[PDB]
Amino acid sequence: DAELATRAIPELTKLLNDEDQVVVNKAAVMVHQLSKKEASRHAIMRSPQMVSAIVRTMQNTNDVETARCTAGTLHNLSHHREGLLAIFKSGGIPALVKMLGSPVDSVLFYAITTLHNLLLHQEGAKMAVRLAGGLQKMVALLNKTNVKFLAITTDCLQILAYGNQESKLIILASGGPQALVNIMRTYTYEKLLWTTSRVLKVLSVCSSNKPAIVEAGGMQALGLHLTDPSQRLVQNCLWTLRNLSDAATKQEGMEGLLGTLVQLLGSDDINVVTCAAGILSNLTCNNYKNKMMVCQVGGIEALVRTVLRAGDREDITEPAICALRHLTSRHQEAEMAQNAVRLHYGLPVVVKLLHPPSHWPLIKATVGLIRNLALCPANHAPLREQGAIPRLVQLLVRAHQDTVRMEEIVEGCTGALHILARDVHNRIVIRGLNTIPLFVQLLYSPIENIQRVAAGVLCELAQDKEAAEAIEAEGATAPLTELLHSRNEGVATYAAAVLFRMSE
Ligand SMILES: O=S(=O)(Nc1cccc(-c2ccccn2)c1)c1ccc(Br)cc1
Repeated sequence: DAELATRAIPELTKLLNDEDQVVVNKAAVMVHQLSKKEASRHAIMRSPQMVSAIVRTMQNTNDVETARCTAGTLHNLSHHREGLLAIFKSGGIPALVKMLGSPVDSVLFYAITTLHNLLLHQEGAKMAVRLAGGLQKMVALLNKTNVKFLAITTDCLQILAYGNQESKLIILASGGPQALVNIMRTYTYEKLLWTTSRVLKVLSVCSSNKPAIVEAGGMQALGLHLTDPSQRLVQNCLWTLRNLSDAATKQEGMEGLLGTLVQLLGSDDINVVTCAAGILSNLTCNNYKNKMMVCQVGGIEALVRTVLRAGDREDITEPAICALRHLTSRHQEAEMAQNAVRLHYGLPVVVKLLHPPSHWPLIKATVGLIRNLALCPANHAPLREQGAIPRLVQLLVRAHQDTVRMEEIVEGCTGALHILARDVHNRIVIRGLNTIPLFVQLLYSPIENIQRVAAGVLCELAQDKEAAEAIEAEGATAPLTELLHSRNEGVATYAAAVLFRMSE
């Protein structure tokens, strides 16, 4: 069987080396229609004699029936690791990519099939096509229409992406993302969407290029398939949107995407809820154009319940607590969003997350959220009767006695007593825990924003009579008097307003 070509092989090599571009064309066809034999393709393989001659004849031809059979051999040889090694050694890779510069898809399919098999098999072939300029062509090859073609070209761009930060920018340089997301908002085929998603997912793991797909509409197109029945896909369409969320904060025309996300917060896979609660956190950090869209679709309802699903788990807790904070500061439906937390029974599950086993970053967002919630004074009465002002004042000491920075809490944990002191009974509860020496201690901090919220909870506290008969001791009727000269002005204002309500 195979003992035939094992000696007839060197014959066909010589006739390939000939000059006449007809005694080499149809001669190479003889090699192909023999490669259809798993017994004798082994013989073409085992001896890498013409393995160069096939490669060499490919990039030195002008007839199309040549390349139809020429590269087809290279395909029909990728079926075993034995052959792959020969194709790399024979310099085929910086030549197989030249066939990507053809319109005849019969050549292109046979070509990109080999390049796919090499990457997901042949070691040491990544550095190859990276340098044969194929990163350009593979992108520019995303004009064709044969679903399975673009489903392979996108995958060959995945391996050539997960690795070097430099291989991506070629994709960022020539159409790339704007031609990529086109494959996501025009094609029904499922496998191609998943293959394309891993590309867009990999491209989104460095802030250097994240603001490129977003301007290309990547958030919009990726929002189309969030509901797609292929669950093995949506988990890629989500991790991408979580990384991208640092760019669409200042982007418009993206509304309905949120509406499909706020719904997913009550789904089966706890994975999706986690990434979904994160997608809404960074899509809200400083932008009251998305916020109002989240509220009028029941965002607060969807989040309090989601905060209540887990509780002890913190992968869910942070991006939802840190979300509700964004939906409770500087926007139109502010007061309503501060109300809606209470009506939907939020106050408990919020103050509960102050207590352990919760760790520091969640406690940051929670403390900031309680400052936010206290703006509608209806929220004061429960927080007082919820066991909150204590665990605030202790957390402050936990972050104080040793002075993310604990000082970032000392500010927010005091600045939440300032929006809490605007209620009458809470000023007694603060006064009751015998804390006035600590707020006075804070003023001496020569930092900055800590100066403000310190005097803030004192300025609110001193409106009553007995605070003058208390803060005037301990050592305040002088350090504030040597603070009015502060460069910061809201810091000076507060540092003075205390000094007033003390004389009479
Ligand atoms: O608790 S944070 O959200 N930390 C934190 C940690 C990692 C990332 C970010 C972040 C990334 C992108 C966009 C907004 N945020 C914030 C925070 C908030 C305010 C201040 Br002042 C300091 C830290």
